[PDB]
Amino acid sequence: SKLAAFGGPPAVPRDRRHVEWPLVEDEDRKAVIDALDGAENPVSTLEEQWAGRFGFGHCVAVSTGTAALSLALAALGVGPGDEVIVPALSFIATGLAPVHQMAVPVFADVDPVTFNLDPDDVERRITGRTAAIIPVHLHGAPADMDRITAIARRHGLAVIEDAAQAPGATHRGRPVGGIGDAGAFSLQATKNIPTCGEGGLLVTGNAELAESVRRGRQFGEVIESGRERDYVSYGLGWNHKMNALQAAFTSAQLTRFDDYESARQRNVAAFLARLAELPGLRVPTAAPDTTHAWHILRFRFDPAAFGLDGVRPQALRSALRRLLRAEGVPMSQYQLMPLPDQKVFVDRVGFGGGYPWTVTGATGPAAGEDHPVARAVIADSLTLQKRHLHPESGELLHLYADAFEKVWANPDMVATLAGAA
Amino acid sequence: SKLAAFGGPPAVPRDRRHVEWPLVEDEDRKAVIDALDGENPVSTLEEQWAGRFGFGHCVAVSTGTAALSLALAALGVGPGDEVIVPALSFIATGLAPVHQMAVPVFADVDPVTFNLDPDDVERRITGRTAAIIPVHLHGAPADMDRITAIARRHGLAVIEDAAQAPGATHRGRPVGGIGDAGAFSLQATKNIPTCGEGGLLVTGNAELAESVRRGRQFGEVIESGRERDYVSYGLGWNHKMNALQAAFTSAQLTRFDDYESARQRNVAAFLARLAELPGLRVPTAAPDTTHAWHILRFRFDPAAFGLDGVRPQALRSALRRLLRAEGVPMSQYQLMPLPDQKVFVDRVGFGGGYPWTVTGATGGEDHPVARAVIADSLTLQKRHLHPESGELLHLYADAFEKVWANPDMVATLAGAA
Repeated sequence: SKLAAFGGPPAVPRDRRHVEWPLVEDEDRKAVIDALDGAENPVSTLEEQWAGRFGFGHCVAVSTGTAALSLALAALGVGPGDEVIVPALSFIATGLAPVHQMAVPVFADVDPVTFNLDPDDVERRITGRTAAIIPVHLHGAPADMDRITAIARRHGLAVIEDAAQAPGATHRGRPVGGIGDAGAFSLQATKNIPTCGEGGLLVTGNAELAESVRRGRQFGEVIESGRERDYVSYGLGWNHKMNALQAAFTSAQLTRFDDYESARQRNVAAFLARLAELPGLRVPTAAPDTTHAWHILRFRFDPAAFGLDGVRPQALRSALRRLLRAEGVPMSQYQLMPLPDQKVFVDRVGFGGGYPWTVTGATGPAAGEDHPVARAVIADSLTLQKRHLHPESGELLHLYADAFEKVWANPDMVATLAGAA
Repeated sequence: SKLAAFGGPPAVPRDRRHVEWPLVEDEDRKAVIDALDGENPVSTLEEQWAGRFGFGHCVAVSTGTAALSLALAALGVGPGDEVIVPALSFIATGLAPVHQMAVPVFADVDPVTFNLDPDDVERRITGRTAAIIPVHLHGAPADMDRITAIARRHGLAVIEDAAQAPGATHRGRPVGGIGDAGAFSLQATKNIPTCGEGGLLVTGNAELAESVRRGRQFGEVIESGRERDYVSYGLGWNHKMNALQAAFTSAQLTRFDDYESARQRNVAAFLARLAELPGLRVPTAAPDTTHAWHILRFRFDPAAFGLDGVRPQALRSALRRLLRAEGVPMSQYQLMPLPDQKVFVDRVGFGGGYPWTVTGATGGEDHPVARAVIADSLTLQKRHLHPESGELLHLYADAFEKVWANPDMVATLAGAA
């Protein structure tokens, strides 16, 4: 009954807080060992299975989601002198991928509710140098792909979807990743369809684009089923290969995806339904005609609902974080600043001597407007990560909802803590 | 007995030919499984590797290529800089500068050591040179006396590409630890393998290590203590090593010197037999070094077969054919010097000629020794790495001795259309 922050019993007991993700089964361990003793290519098997499951024409497995993005940019002819529009609220990889291919990232502000890049702001940041847009399906919510693709067609721009956080998500019934020229997925251990470590997938309907990525991931060489390696390279490449063990693991995970996905959708829906009744709590939503993957759950908190007029949203954010964490809900932030505030994008040194910015002459202060929506979202939001992804987390999320309802039953204390902070 | 190529029995029976590499034991399987379900394996490997080879710092990364590029970045090498690399090399050595937006400059190699010739390095230095990447190619330490002297005389950095030479020494010093930094590649094929991909960057300089540590993970500082705040302190990549691969390599490393002992005995006995054959040059460790024997490259003299004035490639092809018929998997390793590769000829790079655009290198055939070595050499890869391959290598020697007992037939093949 009484708040756990002040000695009371926690709404979530300590022995019920731990969640293993990834969820490793014996089938996963066997797949890994089989791949070890099978030194019949797990990587190409995963490529085929991913493409088959999600209806893509081509799938190229690579080291990371970041490499997928950078290799896609290269395949689409993006490089020195080119600008790539990316969201101001994002994982840093989306902003770095352009830099990795010696292009300049340009940051568009996001939507206050979807948290995805605002097509209207995208349009405002187009220049003669713009070559591509990387819409992110942030947190699992598909971006406004109708508007983004329309803008791209008008200005002759490439579109690469960053679907790292949105496997299984759909836009007008279409699998994310297959709407743009190419789509990038990340198979990191924290992801909705994980690998045991690092991995990435690049998908596309374009055979030439796929071949470019296939060569680029292996020093520009052509590696054939059972032909001797001649070390002949056909262009600039990297070592962006995916490990076979990690590929085999992900193939095993895919066999349970549909079941895990069903559980997540049900569990998250029931969780958000309870939190949505709490005043000044905005649960995350899928935009109309899309489905959310629920990789991360971001909640916005309105001070008005606690009669906290004229006090900073950050003060309420802190108060709620302290209270909810004490009850045993591991509420976090995800990104402390918009990407434009990150040192790499402020200093604009890059590889050295200001490159890639030196090419465009964008060494001085950042062109265009600030990003007030990204900043506002960060100011008043907390996130839940990981725990809700496990198919058996139903009871845990029930206890989380207990904790939220409990915190909201003490509005006077919230205001006191927020008033002090 | 008769040559297999003309109907005789192969010197190497087929049931003897296959060699498992990597050599996977139950301890390797357990290490991988323990990694799945779990002292982080990456951190553990870093400590273990630094400890074995006496390095001040070890930073595990995705690949040997990333180790090289991150090292360049840490040493302040980038746009407008040139990096001298060998003309005979795996392509990754030439690409690592490009990946950090610097220009690779190719120096010719020594005809015996196959390593970058300090005499030619000296010629290649310009006002833009910032670093040298000596390769310990095939497992032979480069001339580190002269490479380090050149570097220190000219104010250049040195990054060793030690991918092919783990455990080799130069003046009793483990390779990797002599330059400003050293890079290792972990692959299934390497002397100390991983089950997939991996890389290690070693250095004595703490700040250099920290730079690489940040650079491999988006410029972030990770810790056991604090929650991940996603604050980046500069330009980074995703060049993380996988924990499973790290655990596997840790297990391999504990057995490394046991395997070394067998490997070194086996190769020495093999080369001693071949060294007796006229016109066959066995590979050697240079003075004050040991050889890791990652790849065995042999050069063949046409004069020994009375083929004076005939293209060496003709002898190379005849020997390859006859030896493979005996069951010896003789190969080439690199068909051309790196400068001949399309990436380095075209100089398009990322696009618009970068990185060359910055150095002014937007504008003949060179590197004669690298070409000569490729023209008359064959290699053995993989099979000699296994500790149990002693008898196999003796079968290979039987094959070489058979071929060398039939010089007229070698000459006939070499001279034929």
